[PDB]
Amino acid sequence: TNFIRQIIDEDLASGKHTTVHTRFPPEPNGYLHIGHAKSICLNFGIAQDYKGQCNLRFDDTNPVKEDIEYVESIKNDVEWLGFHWSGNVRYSSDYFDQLHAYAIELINKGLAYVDELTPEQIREYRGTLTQPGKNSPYRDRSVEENLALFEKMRAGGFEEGKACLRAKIDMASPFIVMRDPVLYRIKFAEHHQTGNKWCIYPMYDFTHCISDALEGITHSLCTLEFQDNRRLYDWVLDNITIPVHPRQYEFSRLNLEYTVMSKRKLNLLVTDKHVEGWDDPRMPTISGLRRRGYTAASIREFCKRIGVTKQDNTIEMASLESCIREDLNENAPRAMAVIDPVKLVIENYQGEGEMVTMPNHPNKPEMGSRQVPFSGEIWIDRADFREEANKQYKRLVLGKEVRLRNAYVIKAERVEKDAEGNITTIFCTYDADTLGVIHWVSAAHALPVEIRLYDRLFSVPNPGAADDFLSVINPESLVIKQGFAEPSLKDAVAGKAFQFEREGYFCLDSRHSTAEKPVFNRTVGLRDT
RNA sequence: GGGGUAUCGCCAAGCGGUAAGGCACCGGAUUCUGAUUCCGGCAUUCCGAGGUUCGAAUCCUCGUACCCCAGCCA
Ligand SMILES: Nc1ncnc2c1ncn2[C@@H]1O[C@H](COP(=O)(O)O)[C@@H](O)[C@H]1O
Repeated sequence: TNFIRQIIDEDLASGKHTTVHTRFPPEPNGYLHIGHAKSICLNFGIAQDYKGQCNLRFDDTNPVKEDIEYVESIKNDVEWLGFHWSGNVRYSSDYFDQLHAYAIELINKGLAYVDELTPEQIREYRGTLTQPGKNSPYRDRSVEENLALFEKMRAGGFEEGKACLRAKIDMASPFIVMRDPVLYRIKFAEHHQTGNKWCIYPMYDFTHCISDALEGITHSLCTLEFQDNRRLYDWVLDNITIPVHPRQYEFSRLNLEYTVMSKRKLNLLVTDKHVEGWDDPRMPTISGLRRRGYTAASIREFCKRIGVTKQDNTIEMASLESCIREDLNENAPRAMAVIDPVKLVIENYQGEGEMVTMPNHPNKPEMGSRQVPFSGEIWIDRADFREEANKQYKRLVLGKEVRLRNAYVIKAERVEKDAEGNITTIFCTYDADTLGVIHWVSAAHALPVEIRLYDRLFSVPNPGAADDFLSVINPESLVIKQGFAEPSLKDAVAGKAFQFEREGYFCLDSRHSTAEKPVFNRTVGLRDT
């Protein structure tokens, strides 16, 4: 439970409401991101818990920043997280003729006027946080003139910025938002839904409360910066003929450590090509987290864990990662792949290679097993051989024996070095009856797999508070390796997370993989203690 | 000037009757993955100071810190 649900239980109990109707209203100017997923879980989760409804409304009031590419991706990510909206997809532009009719009501009541103060001047007249504002010389025009001027606006007779419609409230209110907030501005820009029917567009504050009213939203939930704005929400609805009055409630937004959530900044990363695009596995977008190998059930668990409060907060990645780890430890079929490979040849090996049965899940027999090829020339990962090492080290030192995963206890006998003191092969004996572990891949039957080792995109915990967050990108955000994997990984479907034993959970990247050359993204690494 | 918020390293419950829970961290058991599982350890004290009470993180002062607002953006 959280404060919002306690409000909703009060409301039901008092008979204030009989059904709850919430809504998620993303503006289509970018891809959704883990912050948004907190709002999706909240809004759609309350709806299904209370057997209520939840609407998806595209808050498309600003044409010059929005594009149709984002409306289809947003529907796509909302469904992928596992949620569905009530009825049809709604759009603020559905209400464009309705909002205009309401603007005329406000004009006819003398509670709104066409102002002609330039964009610079309205700021000059607005006052400051300590000094009250002052009235526009245009504030007292006749209802009759305001109607005449607003239709001249609607019919594009005024240039952009040369006129706007404003609410007539109080230029000395301590709420800066109530100092005659603009209701309409002129934008000669094609809107991705209404084409060029309109060249006056409504501002967010006017649109938002009338839309919620029209859809019968019982509780508009949004983030803490809209607390002052609630005053204009209630003022608009108290001054127009509307039969209902939704209440707005605010919870704090999500801040994840080591990433930037503003869509203006994410957009710059994509635009200036510092990431592949919105769904790059380093992006904190929902589609990026999907390509990285996250599961919609892991993000719903994240939502569950981070709480819903009024407290400002920054969650450590350790929480996000904890969630995906728990999911994938349960559900990921195990496999073997070597990321940095050095050859290990068993000289004692008699034969052309056998087959060992490997479990698909070490603690869950139910997930079955597979036959993996064993051989004399295997591949091992570099860090698993040390020529000299102290007792803590339980991998292959040149003096002792290690078990190969699900195969033989081998015993280190002789290294062969590359001229630059590097080593090139290790020579070992194997005990024929032996069934400190290391993973391995039969060189003979190995599949070449590209591996993308992903790391946090930024090197500072709060890259947003930096004078230029771009200069604080982590250059090792992605390091591409070429390794080898057991041939069963030939049947990996994109978006099925494997646990590469003693490395991390990895998933195929449909965007780069092909046949013969797969590309595996590392979702997350194992808890290296 | 106005609107908000203070409980563990990060998050969070608590609604006058004696500080939950999760992540991270530190042990120690068990493991053919330095993983997983188990077991245990994690806030005499709740931003500070003062007052009410039998009893205060909860109530009442009076401070202090931080967040948010001056887009014709949302
Ligand atoms: N970081 C965030 N954490 C939680 N909710 C958010 C966050 N960013 C945006 N939202 C919510 O997402 C919805 C649409 O936001 P927007 O994408 O700015 O139009 C609103 O409910 C916002 O309050």
